[PDB]
Amino acid sequence: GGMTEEEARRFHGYMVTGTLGYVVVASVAHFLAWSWRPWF
Amino acid sequence: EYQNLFTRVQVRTVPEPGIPIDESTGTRYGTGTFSYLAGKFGDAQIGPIYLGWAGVLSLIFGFIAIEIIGLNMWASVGWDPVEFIRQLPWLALEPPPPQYGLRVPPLNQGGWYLMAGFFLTVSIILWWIRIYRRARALQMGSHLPWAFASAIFLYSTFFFQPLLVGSWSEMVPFGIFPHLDWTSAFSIRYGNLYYNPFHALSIAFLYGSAVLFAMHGATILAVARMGGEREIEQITDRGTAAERSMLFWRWCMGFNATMESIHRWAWWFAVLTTFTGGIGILLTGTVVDNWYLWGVKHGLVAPYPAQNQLTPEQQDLLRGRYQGTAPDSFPSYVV
Amino acid sequence: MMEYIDGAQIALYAFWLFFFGLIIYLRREDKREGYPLESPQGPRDGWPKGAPKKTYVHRDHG
Amino acid sequence: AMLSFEKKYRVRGGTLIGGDLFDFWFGPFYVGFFGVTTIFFVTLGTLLCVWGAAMGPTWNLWQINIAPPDLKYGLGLAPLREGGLWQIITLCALGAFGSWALRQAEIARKLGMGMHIPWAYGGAILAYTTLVVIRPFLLGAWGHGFPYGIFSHLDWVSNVGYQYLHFHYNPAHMIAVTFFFTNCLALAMHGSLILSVTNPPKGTPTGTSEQENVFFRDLLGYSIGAIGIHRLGLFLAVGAAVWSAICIVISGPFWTQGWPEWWNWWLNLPIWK
Amino acid sequence: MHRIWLMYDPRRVMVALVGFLAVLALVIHFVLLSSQRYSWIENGTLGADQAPVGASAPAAAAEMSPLPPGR
Amino acid sequence: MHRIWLMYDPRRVMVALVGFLAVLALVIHFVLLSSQRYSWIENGTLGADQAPVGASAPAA
Amino acid sequence: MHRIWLMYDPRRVMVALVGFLAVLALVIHFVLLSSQRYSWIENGTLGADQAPVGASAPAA
Amino acid sequence: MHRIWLMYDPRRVMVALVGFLAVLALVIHFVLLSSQRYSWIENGTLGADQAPVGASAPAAAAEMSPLPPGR
Amino acid sequence: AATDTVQVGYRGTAMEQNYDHGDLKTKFAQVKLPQSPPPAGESPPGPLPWKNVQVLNDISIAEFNRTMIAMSTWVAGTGNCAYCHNVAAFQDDTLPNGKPLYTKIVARRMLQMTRNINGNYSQHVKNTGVTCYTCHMGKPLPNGLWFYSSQTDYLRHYLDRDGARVITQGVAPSNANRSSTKQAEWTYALMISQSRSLGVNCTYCHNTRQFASWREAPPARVTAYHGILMLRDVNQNYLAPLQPVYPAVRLGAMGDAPKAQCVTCHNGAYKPLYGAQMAKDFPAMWGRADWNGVPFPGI
Amino acid sequence: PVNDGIWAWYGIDDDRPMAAWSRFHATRCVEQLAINRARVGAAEWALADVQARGIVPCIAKAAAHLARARAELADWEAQGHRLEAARKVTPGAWTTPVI
Ligand SMILES: CCCCCCCCCCCCCC(=O)OC[C@H](COP(=O)(O)OCC(O)COP(=O)(O)OC[C@@H](COC(=O)CCCCCCCCCCCCC)OC(=O)CCCCCCCCCCCCC)OC(=O)CCCCCCCCCCCCC
Ligand SMILES: CCCCCCCCCCCCCC(=O)OC[C@H](COP(=O)(O)OCC(O)COP(=O)(O)OC[C@@H](COC(=O)CCCCCCCCCCCCC)OC(=O)CCCCCCCCCCCCC)OC(=O)CCCCCCCCCCCCC
Ligand code: BCL
Ligand SMILES: CC[C@H]1c2cc3[nH]c4c(c3C)C(=O)[C@H](C(=O)OC)c4c3nc(cc4[nH]c(cc(n2)[C@@H]1C)c(C(C)=O)c4C)[C@@H](C)[C@@H]3CCC(=O)OC/C=C(\C)CCC[C@H](C)CCC[C@H](C)CCCC(C)C
Ligand SMILES: *[C@H]1O[C@H](CO)[C@@H](O[C@@H]2O[C@@H](C)[C@H](O)[C@@H](O)[C@H]2O)[C@H](O)[C@@H]1O[C@H]1O[C@H](C(=O)O)[C@@H](O[C@H]2O[C@H](CO)[C@@H](O)[C@H](O)[C@H]2NC(C)=O)[C@H](OC(C)=O)[C@H]1OC(C)=O
Ligand SMILES: *[C@H]1O[C@H](CO)[C@@H](O[C@@H]2O[C@@H](C)[C@H](O)[C@@H](O)[C@H]2O)[C@H](O)[C@@H]1O[C@H]1O[C@H](C(=O)O)[C@@H](O[C@H]2O[C@H](CO)[C@@H](O)[C@H](O)[C@H]2NC(C)=O)[C@H](OC(C)=O)[C@H]1OC(C)=O
Ligand SMILES: CC(C)=CCC/C(C)=C/CC/C(C)=C/CC/C(C)=C/CC/C(C)=C/CC/C(C)=C/CC/C(C)=C/CC/C(C)=C/CC1=C(C)C(=O)c2ccccc2C1=O
Ligand SMILES: COC(C)(C)C/C=C/C(C)=C/C=C/C(C=O)=C/C=C/C(C)=C/C=C/C=C(C)/C=C/C=C(\C)CC/C=C(C)/C=C/C=C(\C)C(=O)O
Ligand SMILES: COC(C)(C)C/C=C/C(C)=C/C=C/C(C)=C/C=C/C(C)=C/C=C\C=C(C)\C=C\C=C(C)\C=C\C=C(C)\C=C\CC(C)(C)OC
Ligand SMILES: CCCCCCCCCCCCO[C@@H]1O[C@H](CO)[C@@H](O[C@H]2O[C@H](CO)[C@@H](O)[C@H](O)[C@H]2O)[C@H](O)[C@H]1O
Ligand SMILES: [Fe+3]
Repeated sequence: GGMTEEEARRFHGYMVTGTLGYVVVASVAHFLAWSWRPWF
Repeated sequence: EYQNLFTRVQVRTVPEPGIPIDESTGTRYGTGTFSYLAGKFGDAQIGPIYLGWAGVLSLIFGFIAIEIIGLNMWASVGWDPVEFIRQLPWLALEPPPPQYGLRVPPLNQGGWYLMAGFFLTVSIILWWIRIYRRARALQMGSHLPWAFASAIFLYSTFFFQPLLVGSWSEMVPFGIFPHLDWTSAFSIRYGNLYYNPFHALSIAFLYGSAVLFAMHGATILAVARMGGEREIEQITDRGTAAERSMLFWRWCMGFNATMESIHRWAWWFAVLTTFTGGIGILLTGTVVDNWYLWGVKHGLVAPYPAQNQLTPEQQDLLRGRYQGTAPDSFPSYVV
Repeated sequence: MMEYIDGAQIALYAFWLFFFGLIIYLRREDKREGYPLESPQGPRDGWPKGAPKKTYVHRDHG
Repeated sequence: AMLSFEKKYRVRGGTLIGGDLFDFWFGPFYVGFFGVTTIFFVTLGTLLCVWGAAMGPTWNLWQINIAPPDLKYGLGLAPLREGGLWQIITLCALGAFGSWALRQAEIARKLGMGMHIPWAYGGAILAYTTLVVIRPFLLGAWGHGFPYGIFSHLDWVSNVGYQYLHFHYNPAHMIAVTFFFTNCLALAMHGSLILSVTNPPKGTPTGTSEQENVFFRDLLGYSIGAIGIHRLGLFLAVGAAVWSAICIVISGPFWTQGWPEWWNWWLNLPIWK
Repeated sequence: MHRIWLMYDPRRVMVALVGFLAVLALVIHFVLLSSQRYSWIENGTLGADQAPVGASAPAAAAEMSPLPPGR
Repeated sequence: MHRIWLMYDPRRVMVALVGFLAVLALVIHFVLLSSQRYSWIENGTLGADQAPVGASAPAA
Repeated sequence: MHRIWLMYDPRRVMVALVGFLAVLALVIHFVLLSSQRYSWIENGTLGADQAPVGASAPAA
Repeated sequence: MHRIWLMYDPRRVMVALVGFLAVLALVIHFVLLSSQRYSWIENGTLGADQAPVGASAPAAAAEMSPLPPGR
Repeated sequence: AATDTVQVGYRGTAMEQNYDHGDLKTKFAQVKLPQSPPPAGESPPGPLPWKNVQVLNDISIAEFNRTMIAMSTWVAGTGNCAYCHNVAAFQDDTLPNGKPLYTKIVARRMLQMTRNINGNYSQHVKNTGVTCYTCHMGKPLPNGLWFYSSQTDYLRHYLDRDGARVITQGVAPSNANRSSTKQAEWTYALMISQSRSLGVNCTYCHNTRQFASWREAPPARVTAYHGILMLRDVNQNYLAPLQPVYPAVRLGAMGDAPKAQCVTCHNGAYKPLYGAQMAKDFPAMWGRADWNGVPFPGI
Repeated sequence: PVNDGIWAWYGIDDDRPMAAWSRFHATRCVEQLAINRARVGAAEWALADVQARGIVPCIAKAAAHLARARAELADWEAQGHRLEAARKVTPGAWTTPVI
C-alpha cells in the first residue's frame, strides 16, 4: 500500500496534536488529583 | 531427517469443503475460513458447524447451567468483580446440606446447585443426541456416540451414587479447586480409594490410553513419509507403510495389530477408563464403605511393622466420636 | 450369610470374564492381515484363529 | 513364524552396535545386541524380584513389597536385605528400559522408519528416571524412591501426595492431569472416527477422509486432518509424562510447603493485592 | 519526524497505541483502587490529612517494653 | 476529521466501541455495588450523611 | 556509525527497543511497589527519615 | 586473531553477544537482590559496617533441635 | 536450596518430613538469639510475708521473687513490674484510681492455667512443659488468638465441639457411620491447620493409606490427641471465662475472649521453641510434685 | 518473512529495497535472482503444458501465475541494478557484478 510524504506530513500533524491534547487533559487530571490528595 | 512435526508448506483452496456432505434437515452455520496457525500443526480450515434441534436446545440448557454457576460464584464474593477474577478457582456453587437427604433444599443452600445440575445433565443428553444424529446423517458408524456414552456413564454416577447413599450433599461442587477438595475428601471418607479395584482398573486403562496413543501417534508419524497417515487407504488398500508398522511392533514385542484393529484397541482402552470408573463409584458407600479394609479382607494390603502400639485403656481413650452438627450458639463461659 | 463373597468381588470377576473375552475378540481382529503365518512347518494361525480378511466396497460417485 | 509379507523385509543392517553378529530373529522377535542386553537385565531383575518376594513375608502377588533403604544410608548402597536389593533391581530396570529403547531404534532403522517410537518411549523412561534417580538424588538419598510392589507403591504415592497436604494444588500436576484426560478424550474420538468410516452400517459404502474431516469439524469447530490428530495424540500422551516428571521433581527438591500456599503469588498480583 | 509514518502503517500504530493506553489506564486505576490511601470509592470523601498513610519506620529504639491499655 | 473513517472501517470500530463501553459500564456498576458506600440495592435509601465511609488514618 | 541502519532494518529495531524499554520499566516499578521502602502509593508522603529501612546487622 | 570472524555473520554475532550480556546482568542483579547483605532496595542506605554479614557460627541450647526426631 | 528430610515411618512408605534448609536455619536462629535466660535460684528459710498471694503459696520467698522477674521478662520485658502492679503497693489488685489492674488479675489466672497445663496434661507436654514464654514470647499478646465468627469454624474443635471421625471401622456401610463427604472436607480443613501449626505434613501423625489407623501411625498422633483435650480445658475453663476481665479492645466482635489453638504454643515448629526446656528451672509453675525426678522445693 | 524468518525479530532483513552498497543485501539478491529466474522458467513451462492439453480455466490460472512470477522476478532485477550501481561507486565492494 501507498503512503506519500505529504500524507505522512498531514498524518503527523494530527498524531502530534492529538497526543499533546491528551497529555494536556491528563495534566489537568493530575492537577485535580494532587489538590485532592497528594501522593508525596 | 525430517520429523514431520510441523508443516512448512500449506496450500489454500479458494472454493472449499465445509459445505457439508449431503446432510438433509438442520442448517450449516457460518462460512468456512483458514487459520494459518491451525495449518501449521493440523488442517487449516476453521469452519461451519451443525446444530439442528438437539444442538440448539443443548446450548440453551447448557448456557443456563453455566449462568447459574457463575452468578452464584459471583454472588459468593458479594458481586465484587475484582474478587470474582482474583478468587475464581476457589469459588463454588455447593451442594445441599446433608440433613435434607433427597428432599428439595433452600434456594441459597443447594437449590441453585440442583437446578444447575439438572440443566447441565439435560444439556449433556441433548448433546449426545446431537452427535448420534450427526453420525447417522453423515452415513457413519455409531462408535463415537457410544464412546461418549461411556463418559456420560461416569458423569451420571456423580448423581446415582449420591442417590443410592441417600443425600444430595454428597454430590460434586461446581468449582475448580472445590471439586478437587471433594475428590480428596471422597477418598478420605471411604477409606482410601486406591484400594478400590475398579479405581485401580480405571487407572490401568487411563495409563494404557496414554501408552497406546503415544505408540500409535509415533508409529503413524514414523511411516507418514510413506503415506501411513492415509489410514483409510492403508486399511482398504494395504501399503508398505502398514506392513512396516505391523512388522515394527511384531519384531519389538512379538505381536501386532492391524491398521484397522489398532483403532479398536484405542477405542476400548478409552471407553473402559470411564466404564470401570463408574462401577467403582457406584460400589462406593453402597457395597463397600472402607476400601482399605476391603483390601485387607481380600489380601491387597502389604504388611508393615507397627509404628505404634496401643494399650487397652488407650484403645478406649483414643476412640473419638463421629463428627456431628456444628454449634448453633456462641456460649458465654463467665459462670 | 456369605462372609467372604461380597458384591465388589462378584462385580470384579464379572469384569475379568468380560475383559478376557474382549482380548480374545481384539486378537481375532488383529489377524485379518498377514495371516496365516508362513513357517518351515507350513501355515500357522496362532491362537485365537484370526477373523477372515475383509473386503471393502467403494462408492459409485456423485 | 512370519507374516505372509514379512520375509522380504528381514534384511541385515540398521544395527547400532553389534553389526551382523546378533542380527537375527527368534520367533517373531528381533534380537540384536540390545535384545541380548534386554534379556540379561530382564532376567536378572526379575529373578532378584522373585528373591525379594522369597525373603519377604508372603507370596501373595498384591502384597509382595521390595522397599528402598532407609534415608540414613544417603547415596550409598544399603545392605541387600535393607534396601540394597531394591537398588540392584533399580539398576537392572534402568538397564532394561534403556536397552528396550535402543533395540527399538535398531528395528526402526532396519524398516526405514522415523525414530519417533524410541523417543516417545523416552518420555516414560524420563518419568521413571525422575522418580528413582533424579528426585532421590536431589533429595540426597536413594530411599526416596518408590517401593516395588503392586499396592505398596500406591501407599508411597498416597504418602508423597499428603507430604504436601493437598497435592491437587500442585500446578504442574494440574497440567499433567489435564494432558492425561485430554489424551483419553482424543484417543476415543480418533478411534471412533476411523472405525465409523471403515465400519459404516450394513449396506453403506466405505467412508472417506472427507467424511471424518466433516464430522470432526462440527465436533470441535475446526478440522485437524490425518497427520494433525497423530501429532496431537503424540503431543498429549508424551506431554502428560513430561509434565508428570516436572510435577514430582518440583515437589520436595524445589518446593517444601503445602501446595495450596504456593498460589499466594496469584492473590498478590499488584492489580488486586 | 513525520517520516516515521512512512516507515509504519498508521492503521497499525494507532490501534497499538490505543490498546496500550487503555490497558495502562486500567492497571493504574486498579492498582490505586486496591491500595488503602487511594481506595477512593470507599474513602474518597476524606480530607488529605485524614487519608491513610503507610506506617513509618519504628520509634527509633525499635524495641518493646509496654504499658497496658486502660481497663 | 471525518476522514478518520476512511483509514478505519467504521463497521469494525463501532463493534469494538460498543463492546468496550458495555464491559466497562458493567465493571464500574459491580465495583460500586460491591463497595460499602455504594451498595445501593441494600442501602440506596440511606441519606448521604448516613452512608458508610471507609476508615481514616488512626490519628484522625 | 549510521551505517548500522544498512546492516539492520530500522523499522524492526525500533519496535524491539520500544518493547524492551516498556518491559524493563514495568518490572522496575513493580519491584519497587512491592518493597517496603518504596511502596510509594501507600507511604509516598513520608519523609526520607521516616521511610522504612531493611534491618541492619546487630553488630555483636 | 581477527580471522575468527570469517566464519560468522557479524549481525548475528552482535545479537548473540547482547543476549548473553543481558541474561548475565539480570542473573547477577537478582542474586544480589535476593541476598541479605546486598538487598539494596530495602537496605541500601545502611553503612558498610551496619550492613548484614553472614554468621561466623550458629548456636543452640543442647536440648533444642531444628529438625524433629526420627530414624 | 538444599532440603533436609526426617524419616518418620517404615522404609519405602514415604512417611517423611521435608524442610528447606535455609528457611529452617533462619527460623531456628530467630529463636536462639531472643531466648530469655533464667536466674540461678537459692534456698532460704522463713515464713511468707505476702498480703494478697493466692496461687504461689507454696514456694520460698526467694523463689517467688525469682518467678516475678521471669514473669516480667516473659510477658512484659525484663524488670517491667509496672505492667502488672501498682508498684507502690504490689499487693493491690487496683490502681490508686480504684480501677482494677486487669493484667494482674489475668496473670493470676494464667499462673493457675500454667500449673494446670504442666500438671494435668503431662501426657502432652511431658518434661518439656510450658512457661509464660511459650505463648507470650516476651510480648503481651500470644500468636493464634481466635474469636467466634461462624458456626462451622473448625477452631471450635478446641472449645465446645467434640467429634472429628468420619471413617467407617468396617468393610460394609452401616448405620454406625453416616458421615457426609462434607464432614470429611471439614476434618481435612482442620487437619491442614494442625499440620501448618507444627510445620509438619500429614505423614507426621498418619500413614495416609489409612488415616484412621493408630497402629500404622507414628506415636505423635497420640500426643496430638491429648493436645486437643488440653486446649478444650484451657479454652473452656481459663481463657474464655476471662471475658469480663479484659478491656473491650481485647474482646472479639461477639464480645468473646481471645482463645488459643495449637499454633499459640507451637508457632510453626514441631515442639514449642524447638523443645527448649524451661519449665524445669521454675518450680513455681510445675503443678507437679517432681519434675523428672527433681522434687518440688516446697517451703 | 520467509528468508530471514526469526532473525527479522532482531531486525536482520536482507530482502528490503536497498540503494547503498551492502554485501548482505547483494548476497540475498544474487540468491533470489537465480531462484526467481528458475521459477519464471517453470511457470512458463507449466503454461505451455496446460495450453497443449487445452483446459481453459487452467490456462487462465497458469498465465496469471506466470505474470506474478515475472513481476516478482522484476523486483529482484530492480534490486540488482540498484546494488550494481552502488557497487561501482563504493570502495571495497565486490569485484564480481550483481546481476
Ligand atoms: C489389567 C489391564 C491389563 C491391560 C493390558 C492388556 C494386554 C493385552 C495384550 C497382551 C496379550 C496378547 C499377547 C499376544 O497375543 O501375543 C501373541 C501370542 C502368540 O501370537 P500368535 O500370532 O497367536 O501365534 C504365533 C505362533 O503361531 C507362531 O509364532 P512362533 O512359532 O514364531 O513362536 C512361538 C510362540 C509360542 O507362543 C508363546 O510362547 C506364548 C507366550 C505367552 C503368550 C501370552 C500368555 C499370557 C500373557 C503373558 C503371561 C506371562 C507374563 C509374565 O511364541 C510367541 O508367539 C511369543 C510372542 C508373543 C509374546 C506375548 C507377550 C505378552 C506379554 C503380556 C504381558 C501382560 C502383563 C499383564 O498370543 C498367544 O500366545 C495367545 C494369546 C491369547 C490372548 C491372551 C488373552 C487370553 C485370555 C484368557 C482366555 C482363556 C485362556 C487362553
Ligand atoms: C494362566 C493363564 C495365562 C498364562 C498361560 C501360560 C501358559 C500358556 C500355554 C499355552 C500357550 C500357547 C501359545 C501358542 O502357541 O498358541 C498357538 C498354539 C498353536 O498355534 P499354531 O499357529 O498352530 O502353532 C503355533 C506354535 O507356536 C505352536 O507350537 P508348536 O506346535 O509349533 O510347537 C510345539 C509346542 C510344544 O509342545 C509340546 O512339545 C507338546 C508335546 C506333547 C506330546 C506328548 C509328550 C508325552 C508326555 C505328555 C504328558 C503330559 C502330561 C504330563 O509349542 C510350544 O512350545 C508352546 C510354548 C508356549 C509357552 C508359553 C509360555 C508362557 C509365557 C510366560 C512364561 C514365564 C512366566 C510364567 O496353540 C493353540 O492354538 C491352542 C490354544 C492355546 C491357548 C488356549 C489354551 C490355554 C491353556 C490354559 C487354559 C487356562 C487358561 C486360564
Ligand atoms: C485423594 C484423591 C484420590 C482419588 C479420587 C478419585 C475420585 C473420587 C474419582 C477418581 C477417578 C479417577 N481417578 Mg483417582 N484418586 C486418587 C488417585 C489417582 C491417581 C494417582 C496417580 O494417584 C490417578 C492416575 C487417578 C486416576 C483416576 C481416573 C482413572 C479416574 C477418572 C477417569 C476419567 O476419565 O475421569 C475424567 C472423566 C470424567 C469426569 C467424565 C466427564 C464426562 C462428562 C459428560 C463431561 C461433561 C462436560 C460438560 C459438558 C461441560 C461442563 C462445563 C462446566 C459446568 C463449566 N486417581 C486418590 C486415591 N479418583 C474417578 C473414578 O472413576 O473413580 C473410580 C472418580 O470419580
Ligand atoms: C472415553 C472417556 C473420555 C471422554 C470421551 C468423550 N468426551 C466427549 C466425547 C467423547 C468420545 C464426545 O464426542 C463429546 C464431544 O462433543 O467432544 C467434542 C465429549 C465431550 N467431553 C467434554 C468434556 C470432558 N470430557 C472429559 C473426559 C472424557 N471424555 C474421558 C477422558 C472431561 C474431564 C476429564 O473432566 C471433560 C470436561 C465436552 C467438551 C464434550 C461434551 C460437550 C457437551 O455436552 O456440551 C454441552 C453444552 C454445554 C455445557 C453448554 C455450552 C454453552 C455455550 C458456551 C453457550 C454459548 C451461547 C449460546 C449460543 C446460546 C444459545 C442460543 C441459541 C439460539 C443457539
Ligand atoms: C450454645 O448451644 C449449642 C446447642 O446446644 C451448643 O452446641 C452443642 O455442643 C456441641 C458439642 C455440638 O457441636 C452442637 O451440635 C451442640 O450439641 C453450644 O456449645 C452452646 O452451648 C451452650 O448453650 C447450650 C444450649 O443448648 O443452650 C447449653 O446446653 C445445655 O442447656 C440447654 C438449655 O439452655 C439444654 O437444653 C441442654 O441439654 C444442655 N446441654 C448440656 C450438655 O448441658 C450449654 O450448656 C452446657 C453445660 O453445655 C451451653 O454451653 C456453655 C459452655 O455455656
Ligand atoms: C484499688 O481499689 C481497691 C479496693 O478494693 C483497694 O484495695 C484495698 O486494699 C487491699 C489490700 C484490700 O484487700 C482491699 O479490700 C481494699 O481495702 C486498692 O488498694 C486500690 O485502692 C484505691 O482505690 C480504692 C477504691 O476502692 O476506690 C480506694 O479506697 C476507697 O475505699 C476505702 C473503703 O473500702 C476507703 O478507705 C478509701 O478512702 C476510699 N478511697 C477513695 C479514693 O475512694 C483507695 O483509697 C485509699 C485511701 O486507699 C485507693 O488507694 C489510694 C492510694 O487512694
Ligand atoms: C525374558 C525371557 C527369559 C525371554 C525368553 C524369550 C527370548 C529368549 C527372547 C529373545 C528375544 C527378545 C529380546 C524378546 C523380548 C522378550 C520380551 C521382554 C517381551 C515382552 C514384550 C512386551 C513388552 C509385552 C507387553 C505387551 C503390552 C501389554 C503392551 C501394551 C500396549 C498394547 C496393549 C498393545 C496392543 C496393541 C498393539 C498390538 C499395538 C502396536 C501397534 C501400534 C501402536 C500401531 O500404531 C500400529 C499401526 C498399524 C499397524 C499395526 C500397529 C500395531 O501393531
Ligand atoms: C503504577 O505502577 C505502574 C503502572 C507500573 C507505573 C507505570 C509505569 C510505566 C512504565 C508507565 C509508562 C507510561 C508511558 C510510557 O511511554 C506512557 C506513554 C503514553 C503515550 C505516548 C501516549 C500517547 C497518546 C496519544 C494519543 C492518545 C493520540 C491520539 C491521536 C488523535 C486523537 C489523532 C486523531 C487523528 C488521526 C489519527 C488522523 C486521521 C487522518 C486524517 C484526518 C487524514 O488522513 O486526513
Ligand atoms: C454474566 O455471566 C457470567 C459472567 C456470570 C458468566 C460466567 C460464568 C463463569 C465464570 C462460570 C464458571 C464456571 C466454573 C469455573 C465451573 C467449574 C465447574 C467444575 C470444575 C465442575 C466439576 C465437577 C462437577 C460435577 C461432577 C457435577 C455433577 C452434577 C450432577 C451430575 C448433577 C445432577 C443433577 C440432577 C440430575 C438434578 C436433577 C433435578 C431434581 C429435581 C431431580 O433433583 C435431584
Ligand atoms: C485525544 C483527546 C483529545 C485531545 C484534544 C485534541 C484537540 C487538540 C487541539 C486541536 C487543535 C487543532 O489542531 C490542528 O487541526 C488541524 C486541522 O484543523 C490539523 O491540520 C492538519 O490537517 C490539515 C488538513 O485537514 C492540513 O492542512 C495540515 O497541514 C495538518 O496539520 C493540525 O495538524 C492540528 O494542529
Ligand atoms: Fe490412527
